[PDB]
Amino acid sequence: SETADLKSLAKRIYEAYLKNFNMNKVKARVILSGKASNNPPFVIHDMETLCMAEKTLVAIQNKEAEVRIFHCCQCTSVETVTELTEFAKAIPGFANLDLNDQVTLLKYGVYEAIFAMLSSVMNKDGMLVAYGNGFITREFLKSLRKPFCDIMEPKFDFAMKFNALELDDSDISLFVAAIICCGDRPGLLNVGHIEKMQEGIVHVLRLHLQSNHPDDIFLFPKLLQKMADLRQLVTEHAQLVQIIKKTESDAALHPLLQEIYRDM
Amino acid sequence: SHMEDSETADLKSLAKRIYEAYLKNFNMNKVKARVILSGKANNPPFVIHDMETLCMAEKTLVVANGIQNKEAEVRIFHCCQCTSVETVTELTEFAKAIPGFANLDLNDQVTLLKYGVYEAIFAMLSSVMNKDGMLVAYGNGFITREFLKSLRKPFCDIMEPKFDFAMKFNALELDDSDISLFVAAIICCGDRPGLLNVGHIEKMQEGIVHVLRLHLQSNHPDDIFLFPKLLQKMADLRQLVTEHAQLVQIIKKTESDAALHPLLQEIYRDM
Ligand SMILES: Cc1ccc(OC(=O)N(CC(=O)O)Cc2cccc(OCc3nc(-c4ccc(Cl)cc4)oc3C)c2)cc1
Ligand SMILES: Cc1ccc(OC(=O)N(CC(=O)O)Cc2cccc(OCc3nc(-c4ccc(Cl)cc4)oc3C)c2)cc1
Repeated sequence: SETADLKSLAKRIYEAYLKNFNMNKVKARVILSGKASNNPPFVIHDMETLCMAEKTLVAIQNKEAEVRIFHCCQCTSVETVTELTEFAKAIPGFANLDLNDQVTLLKYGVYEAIFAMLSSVMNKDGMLVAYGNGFITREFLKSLRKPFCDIMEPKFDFAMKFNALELDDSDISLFVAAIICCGDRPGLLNVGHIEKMQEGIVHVLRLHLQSNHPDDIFLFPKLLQKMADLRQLVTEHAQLVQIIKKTESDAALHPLLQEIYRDM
Repeated sequence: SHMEDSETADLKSLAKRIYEAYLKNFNMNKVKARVILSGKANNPPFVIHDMETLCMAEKTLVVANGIQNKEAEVRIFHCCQCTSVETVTELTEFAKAIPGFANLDLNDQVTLLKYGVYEAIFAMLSSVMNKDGMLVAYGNGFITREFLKSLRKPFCDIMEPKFDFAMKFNALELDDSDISLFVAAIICCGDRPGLLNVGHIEKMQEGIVHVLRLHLQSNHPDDIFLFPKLLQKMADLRQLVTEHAQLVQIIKKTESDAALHPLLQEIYRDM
């Protein structure tokens, strides 16, 4: 056989994902379903609960509510960018790429990966925040003033469709690997090397989905559509963040994130 | 002499709480407005100075698809009502945060805001005005004084008196900590008609005016006559609002396609 070398590569990527991401789907669903070791998450559903959560659950406070949330979200994405970087290094072959291509892959890959994985902590009612110890409601976010109320809703729309696919962490680990090792990105020096790397990852992904989800043999095609959906979601997100930058006085953007967004 | 006693600590505490309520409840304040107006903000506000720039700004800064085919004068009137309705909501929340206000009879709270909101609106509107124009659309737009004057009657006559007031008001060089107190004093006014317990409001007023006087002396120790100058401004604001109500009534009775927001009609009712 020649399928053992791929089933091996699958486990290895899955192990790198388990090692590198504090939050994952199994952990999130244990919390969301109420099967946690201790207490249910603190629900942030209004201005009073937000203030409570700010003092109690996370380590600025002077600003408008919308800006304070915005800053909190940037703290989370900066954390996830770091985790993704480490995960990428642990993907067999990624470290052998041209140094600049490695940077370009992560620059253009991270937000697609972020929103794919964020789905794991989202349900129709809201999402986990503060290391799984908080839950901010979807309707609270929608009750904020424009343009802040428009930011997360499209992510909820994506997540609900993404979550309908009922992927587990073994599936998501490979999907995220496929997102990062993508030959389509602009400014790539060695596209050939990346295309071949991608070919390997997408092959293990298809095979893994076929073994793990025999009840839907067309899950792989469905995931490829979600991949296209993610690019558009990220394009839109970049636009929205730039509107906040061009119209909002007290809303600052973390310098690492400024750099990621730069020259998209 | 002597260390500060608990009485002045209490007055200082009240001034601080009111100032805090003001920063919390008004997105646009004087410091922020002056940063934009002095060009130290970065995206320059869109300048509205003619019919073409008005059309462009309606496409980018507002989304009223119901006003698209109306006369420019009327479209602007509609946009101004959107802003005023927003400020009336902000003022209500600000008022509920003024210590003592929540303890007033409930009907008196609504009466104070009814007769107090437009004086407060035009006082605060001075913060977003200079001699050439005013910030609109949350600081993202700037409509020129000249353009407003170029509109047909009665529409050209509405904003100009406000610009005239603002120029005089702004020459006082008040900051937000002064203005928050001024607005608190406008709202908590015993001389409004139809109050159920005037005595209660007079006691509240007296307290706020005292804090205002002392804050002004501490914040502007160079200008001891600032407090009486502000009392004069309070009278000028009352007259400005009477004039505005009248001008709006002219539009109401004479204009074919100029409608009034239902909340605004209620405010203007029996003034
Ligand atoms: C209002 C608003 C503004 C911007 C938003 O989006 C972002 O800035 N980013 C970030 C980026 O673009 O890089 C996208 C993003 C990435 C990863 C996670 C994320 O959401 C995490 C989150 N965390 C909180 C939160 C945490 C603690 C408290 Cl006390 C309250 C809320 O709320 C939310 C939605 C958002 C979201 C909401
Ligand atoms: C022509 C005209 C008619 C009536 C006006 O006055 C009012 O309707 N009101 C309201 C009331 O009496 O309740 C007074 C008022 C209160 C608060 C703010 C305010 O002006 C804000 C403003 N906003 C615009 C504007 C915004 C976006 C675009 Cl695209 C174009 C213009 O222009 C202006 C002067 C006016 C002003 C101009």
